[PDB]
Amino acid sequence: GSHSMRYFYTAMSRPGRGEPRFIAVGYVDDTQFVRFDSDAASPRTEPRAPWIEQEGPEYWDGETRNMKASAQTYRENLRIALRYYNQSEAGSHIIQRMYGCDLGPDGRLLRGHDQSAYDGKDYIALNEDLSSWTAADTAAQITQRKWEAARVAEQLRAYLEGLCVEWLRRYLENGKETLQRADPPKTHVTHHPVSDHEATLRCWALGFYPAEITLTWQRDGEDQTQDTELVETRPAGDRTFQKWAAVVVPSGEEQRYTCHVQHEGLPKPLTLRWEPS
Amino acid sequence: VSFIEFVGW
Amino acid sequence: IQRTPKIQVYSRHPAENGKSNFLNCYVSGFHPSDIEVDLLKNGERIEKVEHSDLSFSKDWSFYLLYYTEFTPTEKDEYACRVNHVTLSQPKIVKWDRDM
Repeated sequence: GSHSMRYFYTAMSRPGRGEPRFIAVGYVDDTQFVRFDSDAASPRTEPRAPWIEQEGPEYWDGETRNMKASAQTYRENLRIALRYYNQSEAGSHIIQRMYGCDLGPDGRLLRGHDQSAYDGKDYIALNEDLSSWTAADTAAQITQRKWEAARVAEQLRAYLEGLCVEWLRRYLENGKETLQRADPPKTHVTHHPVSDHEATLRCWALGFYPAEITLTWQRDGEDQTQDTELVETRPAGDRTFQKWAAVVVPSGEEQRYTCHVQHEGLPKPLTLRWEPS
Repeated sequence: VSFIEFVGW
Repeated sequence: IQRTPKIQVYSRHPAENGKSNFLNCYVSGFHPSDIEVDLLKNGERIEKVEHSDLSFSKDWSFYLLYYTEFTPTEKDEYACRVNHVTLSQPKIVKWDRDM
């Protein structure tokens, strides 16, 4: 199937409590594989998946050095952002960054990404052409002009089409037993009376990987989107995910309702119903 | 492997 | 400019009294990132609680998983208590084995 690699950075200022904290995490698909935390007793890029542990000391030392440099860059960026927004040095602010590459089932670059935010709002994004920028406001336009003058997009393009894809392919091979294995959902429907004339039907999907899934209820074959309570997909802690979808139905009409499950690990979509037995 | 920063905001 | 956390409290595996399991409190959708999360057993803070590394969703909101090993019983009550700048008081969500 398709695969992606993403790095996520969070830089958080905290005046009076030291320099801004910098946390970086890396993911392949829904599997985290590295972390770095400037607040750690000894900050280092550290493995978070078994298949990355085989990388040598040059990998770990170099990623640690690079993440330390990135932390310094983002501390500077926090100071710059204060200037661009006319903000005081007393408040706490957050810069976030996400970047990486998507491969199609073929294995070639499908597209690249590099997006930044300030205080939870879009700030600047590399366009899909990997050559131009979209700035969210007049401050980000200052950054855009600077990055155009410095030809930053060309370096990002080179990284996203080269090293990003090459390393993602390496990880997918080294982690193939997990990264290239889809675990289908284990599914079932529960029934919980609400009153003498209504009952909740809850369709459960458990133990699935990757996280992407579709759970829907139909009544008489029509989607019940506006009447379905759908919880956010949530991590189980063993790499897998969980989700449920629930509808409240008139007692005696339960068999008119069907739950439909789509997941990459299923050869065909599942249809299930409440089974009183 | 992570991107090497070279420019600020 | 701030977003309050969503909270789900649940177990890693279907609960079976007397069988070891993991209690999870998943907090998501929040901004800024500072957040306090405790897992409670019968109202008391559980000491051995771990959490995932800070990450965020496509809309920039943060998410964290807090978790601890536990053995559910018929009588013991579990809950997650969350504090965040968006809350005027800590929010307690009880564990419901069917949710």
